[PDB]
Amino acid sequence: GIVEQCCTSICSLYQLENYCN
Amino acid sequence: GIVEQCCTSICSLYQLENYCN
Amino acid sequence: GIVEQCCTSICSLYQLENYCN
Amino acid sequence: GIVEQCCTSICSLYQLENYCN
Amino acid sequence: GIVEQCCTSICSLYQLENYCN
Amino acid sequence: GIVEQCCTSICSLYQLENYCN
Amino acid sequence: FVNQHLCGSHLVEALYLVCGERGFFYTPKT
Amino acid sequence: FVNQHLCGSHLVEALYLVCGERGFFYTPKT
Amino acid sequence: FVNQHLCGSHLVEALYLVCGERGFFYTPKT
Amino acid sequence: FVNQHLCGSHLVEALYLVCGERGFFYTPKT
Amino acid sequence: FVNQHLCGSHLVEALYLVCGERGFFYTPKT
Amino acid sequence: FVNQHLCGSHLVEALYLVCGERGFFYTPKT
Repeated sequence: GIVEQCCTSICSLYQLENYCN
Repeated sequence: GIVEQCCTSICSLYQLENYCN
Repeated sequence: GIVEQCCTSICSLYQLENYCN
Repeated sequence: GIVEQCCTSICSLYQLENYCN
Repeated sequence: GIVEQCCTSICSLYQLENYCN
Repeated sequence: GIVEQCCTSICSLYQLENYCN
Repeated sequence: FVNQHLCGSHLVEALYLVCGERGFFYTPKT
Repeated sequence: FVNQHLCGSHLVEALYLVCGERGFFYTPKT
Repeated sequence: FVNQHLCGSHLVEALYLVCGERGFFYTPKT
Repeated sequence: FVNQHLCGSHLVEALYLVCGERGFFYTPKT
Repeated sequence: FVNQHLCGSHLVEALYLVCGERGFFYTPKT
Repeated sequence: FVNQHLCGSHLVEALYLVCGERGFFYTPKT
């Protein structure tokens, strides 16, 4: 979901925003 | 809420559970 | 001993206590 | 310079870019 | 002992060796 | 250069000095 | 003021450690 | 298997850094 | 081989967190 | 005085995170 | 009071880094 | 591929620790 997605090839700043609150 | 509460005197393990999902 | 044991599948809280002082 | 500036009130993303290479 | 000594003015490399095993 | 060299077998203290400023 | 944005980085380490596999909502905007 | 519980500790550092003051929900239980 | 010297850095974070005020002996030389 | 040598450790985490692949020069000797 | 339980997390990083493979006893209960 | 952007975060901790007050240039774009 978020870990497997960012702990595989590093998520981009715009990708991390989707998880922001 | 959680930061000011744990970044002041360290929260206890049982206190951190309240924030668990 | 402790690293190879916890850096392979993460040790449990009760397992980390054995190393506590 | 960069530490006293970001370790006092947190620098903004655009401020950290100035130090990027 | 070691925390109050290194978390006050940073211990030197030779000072940290005293705590090495 | 420095990452692939130290993130493969850990660089030694004398090796890290070469990158010091 | 920097302590919050800095110590909060370690609070999460203990949070997901205590939660283990469970997740946790971290909101520093108190 | 340990990489998740370990790298996830750094993912949060960037999360609340990008969010700044906003909060974020971190759920490693995928 | 680097994982040990790197993940071990997070193992201690949980160790002294679980121990709270108690201390702990960390010996990576297995 | 210890805050600098300690918080600076997290400043770099955000630096190379914002820079992504680009590098950055970190000089704490202000 | 939180600085100890937080900065101590970085003291260990330097400890096992200077010790390399050797171990070290960390006791924050001064 | 994530190990670089993650372990590099600890390499800097040792770098400015060995350098002490001196600075250091960190460029992961090898």
